[PDB]
Amino acid sequence: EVEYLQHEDYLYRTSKLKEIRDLGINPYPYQYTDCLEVQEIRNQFVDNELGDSEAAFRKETPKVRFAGRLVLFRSMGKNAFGQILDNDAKIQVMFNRDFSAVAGLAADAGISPIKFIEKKLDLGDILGLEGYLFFTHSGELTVLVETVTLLCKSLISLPDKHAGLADKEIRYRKRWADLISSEDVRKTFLTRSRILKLIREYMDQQSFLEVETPILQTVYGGAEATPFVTTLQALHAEMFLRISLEIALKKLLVGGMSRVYEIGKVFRNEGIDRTHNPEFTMIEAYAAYWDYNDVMKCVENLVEYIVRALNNGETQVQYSHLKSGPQVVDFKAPWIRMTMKESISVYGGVDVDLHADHELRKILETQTSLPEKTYVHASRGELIALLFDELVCDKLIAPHHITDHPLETTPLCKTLRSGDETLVERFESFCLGKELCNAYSELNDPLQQRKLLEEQMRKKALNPDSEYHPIDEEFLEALCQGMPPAGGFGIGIDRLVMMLTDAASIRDVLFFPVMRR
Amino acid sequence: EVEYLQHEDYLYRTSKLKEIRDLGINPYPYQYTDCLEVQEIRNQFVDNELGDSEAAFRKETPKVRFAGRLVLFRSMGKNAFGQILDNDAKIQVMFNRDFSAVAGLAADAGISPIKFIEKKLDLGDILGLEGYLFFTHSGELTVLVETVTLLCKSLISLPDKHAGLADKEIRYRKRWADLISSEDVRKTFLTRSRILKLIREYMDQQSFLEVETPILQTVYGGAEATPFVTTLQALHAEMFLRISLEIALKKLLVGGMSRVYEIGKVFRNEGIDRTHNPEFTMIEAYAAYWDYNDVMKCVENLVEYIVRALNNGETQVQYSHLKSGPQVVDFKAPWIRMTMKESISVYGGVDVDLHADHELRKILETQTSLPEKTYVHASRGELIALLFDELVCDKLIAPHHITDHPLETTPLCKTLRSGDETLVERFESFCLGKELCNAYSELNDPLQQRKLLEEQMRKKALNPDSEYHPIDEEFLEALCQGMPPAGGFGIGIDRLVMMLTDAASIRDVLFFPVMRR
Ligand SMILES: Nc1ncnc2c1ncn2[C@@H]1O[C@H](CO)[C@@H](O)[C@H]1O
Ligand SMILES: Nc1ncnc2c1ncn2[C@@H]1O[C@H](CO)[C@@H](O)[C@H]1O
Ligand SMILES: N[C@@H](CCCC[NH3+])C(=O)O
Ligand SMILES: N[C@@H](CCCC[NH3+])C(=O)O
Ligand SMILES: [Cl-]
Ligand code: NA
Ligand code: NA
Repeated sequence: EVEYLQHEDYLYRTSKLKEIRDLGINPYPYQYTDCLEVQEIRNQFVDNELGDSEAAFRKETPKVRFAGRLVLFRSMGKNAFGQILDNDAKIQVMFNRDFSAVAGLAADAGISPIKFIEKKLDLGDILGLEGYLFFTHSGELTVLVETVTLLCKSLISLPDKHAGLADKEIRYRKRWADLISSEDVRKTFLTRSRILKLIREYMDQQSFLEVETPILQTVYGGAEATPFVTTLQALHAEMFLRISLEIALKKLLVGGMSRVYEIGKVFRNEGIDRTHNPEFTMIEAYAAYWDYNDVMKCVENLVEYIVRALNNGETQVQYSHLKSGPQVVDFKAPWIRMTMKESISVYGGVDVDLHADHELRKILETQTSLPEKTYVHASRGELIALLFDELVCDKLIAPHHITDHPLETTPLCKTLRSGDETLVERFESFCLGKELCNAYSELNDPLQQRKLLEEQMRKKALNPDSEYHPIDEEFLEALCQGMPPAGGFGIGIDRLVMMLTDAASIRDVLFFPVMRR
Repeated sequence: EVEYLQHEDYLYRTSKLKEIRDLGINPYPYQYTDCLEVQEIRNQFVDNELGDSEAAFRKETPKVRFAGRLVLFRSMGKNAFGQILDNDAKIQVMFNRDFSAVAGLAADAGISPIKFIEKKLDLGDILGLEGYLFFTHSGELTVLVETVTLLCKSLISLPDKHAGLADKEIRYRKRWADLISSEDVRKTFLTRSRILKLIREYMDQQSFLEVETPILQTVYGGAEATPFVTTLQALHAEMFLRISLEIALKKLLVGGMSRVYEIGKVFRNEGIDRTHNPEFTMIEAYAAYWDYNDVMKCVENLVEYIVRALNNGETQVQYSHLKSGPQVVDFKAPWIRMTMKESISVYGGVDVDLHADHELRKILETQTSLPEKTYVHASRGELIALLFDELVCDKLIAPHHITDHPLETTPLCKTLRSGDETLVERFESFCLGKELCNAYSELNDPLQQRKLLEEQMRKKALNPDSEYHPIDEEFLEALCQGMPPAGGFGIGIDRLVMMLTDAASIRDVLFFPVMRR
């Protein structure tokens, strides 16, 4: 049920439409040409020795044309004052009974321009303003309006400027009301767009080529996640939405492209929380002839570059929403490097290699809240990965690279070049307690790759709930063609944006996050 | 059934893995440090003074490191010559019995470096090369190799050069093989990446902000297309993949963002042909206070800019694949502009407003192959659009903007400012007989918007093949909040890429196009 259709404001505003048309005025006209942005006007004349209001009345000061939403209005008799919001910038306007005209309002109309402005316009209407600049004596840049043009008649009132909890929840769907009302929300989303641009700048300077690969595939992989499934009618075929970019980009390495990246939507059909939306944006990037130590430098340099460009060359950022209180994190490279084992000793208090497997499980029972089913029959590598999750991850506030993970954690990474085949040359980057990056010395031994994908699914099929996952033969054939040694990474871009915009929730960095009905 | 695992060449290549490893050489090593690109090497010394082969043997010429795939090889006794392919650039290599060492091959090994190169390496292997540059007597850039490093032992041969129908059809799946064997394929996809980068540069310069909006939504709209459907588990909810970008971006204009664009995947669950893939890339862009004439200029200027950047300032492009023979088209702005009615006269030979509806029907009956069901009861506006489809569209070879479409073709556009409410301020741009762009003076009268969507719903209720499609109430509520007058366009980027890379099919501009099983 659409409630506003019976609201008093909607009925009152719509009844003005016929009145305005009867005056010969189109309430939804076609353009407003030669229209400067309020912010460009500010930048052009704020540092400038403009006249006072009487100079504007004398038409001696600069004449400007601009447009925006009427967000404040006060009638003062012969004069009226208002505020126009244009694309995150505001400017004061002044209407005068003698000076101001309404476009399309005939001289022999039954209503004066100033009365039209008071009675037929409303807060929320979009207006085109042409007039003369001046400074109030308080220094407020103001426009004496010579001609006002109605550009859009709004039919509901402005949103409440200061949302309580319930209004905020609705504005995650009705995002336009958030963008109208909140300077902070507007700035968050402008910064997000700048971050995406800075990423492309950095990768391009490093000679990576940006590509696109399919979201809809007959397979899925390159991560551990439940997929979305859909039906292609033309071929009467089930398709998956990709859970990662990895396999497709690796095929491009085989194809001879030495440095590729993609910034794209990936889809994981799982739970929704402060750091998880089912549709999210990743960059994956791959450079032939690199290993994971090369990738580590690329990832920290990328993030430092973004932060410096946003914060006047500074590398420190304030984040306010951790349960432990406000933090300052420094993204200056190099970030801290630790092995997973080292991080469990330093932050967890457990030297993993001094304990047998049986002793590790007792620590998990006593020092964590993991259910017995999680660790009762897990392997040594799986137990180490669990100790990290529970005793370490939350403590990684400053930027950390965590290196050398158990082989169990992934089938797509080479093992340690030293010969230790129980650990892989993987790292995950953490900041503010949350995972930010995943990177490998990429596996390109086709026989070893097949064996790990075979051993993975035999283990994955041990759980009766994991959807069966057939081996991606096309990928193995591409590796037989020959993939160069390579180093690759994947960064959750929404999470990066949260850290850099002081966003408490991923819902704050997506225009339209997934919401309950 | 994987055929190559039973092929002789797979046995031959895999059998060398043990032999190479028994010599202490890792066939899949971890990196190749400080590796220059062959293109960068060519840029630096091709147009430069360089020594001859004897200078290289004296180690007086520039020393370089690079890597790539061995794609030609010929032994001449003590010398051997080959070609290395690195990301669409090639360089010749020379090996010599006394000068060239193999990384990790011991002196007391049982095989000589030259014999290892001849016998343990194969075409298709990925090699790291360190050596000295020189020019052959014929002037070809060559590297006398001081050390070769095996970076990847390929287990299958280079792709066959003899393409057929069966061969090239598999290449659309096994794209890595296509990329290795075909310079034209590599250049097509390199050009595609440049086009995307050029679009972003142009749009950014016009002050459009790049945004992302969601692919997965609870509604679909903004085009006439069958959607893909999927299921979001966490909410037990049916979702649609978007069929266009339009509604989400319009909501951002309501929110106060003056100029936005998105380059994103959209999904239309329909048929496959030379200009349709179910997943394709669109740019949509919206500018407040513009109309369709402003957009027309923006579109043709955007495309002219792209063409000039790719073609050293020229605006003419050759396209080879039309049934009418090769064409030259000129993307120079301004493009030809005609109304739909004018184009039916100029190209179709019909002057529509001299004819009654029943004469239009009789023209469709006798001059086209449309089934009678399509026109026997169609409205005048629908008859005009069918006359354009059948008698005009294929003849629009040079770039055209076709303006002022019947109202029936879309519910999202303003009618003509002249007061002719049977036509809308829409244009579609055509080149080489195909639609390139769709653009509007955007409809922002909420009452008129609801009326047109209701009329569409009433019409679709009569077609038993289409399921009920509820009106988007959130979109209508945003329009009530108030959208500025605006102009928007959507361009099919894959079709633009086809036109600028002389691609016969959309399958030639997607790395992994949708393929029958
Ligand atoms: N559902 C999700 N929402 C947001 N970011 C995610 C999600 N799942 C994973 N990520 C991010 O993607 C990266 C690569 O897996 C992770 O390190 C994490 O930052
Ligand atoms: N299935 C498709 N594949 C590729 N491009 C398409 C497809 N459908 C429409 N387009 C492009 O999208 C634009 C907007 O509808 C069209 O002008 C056309 O260029
Ligand atoms: N596909 C990985 C990112 C790249 C990992 C390194 N190859 C992920 O989703 O986590
Ligand atoms: N949504 C349109 C493109 C924009 C049309 C102008 N608002 C389409 O898919 O064709
Ligand atoms: Cl509250
Ligand atoms: Na016929
Ligand atoms: Na129907």
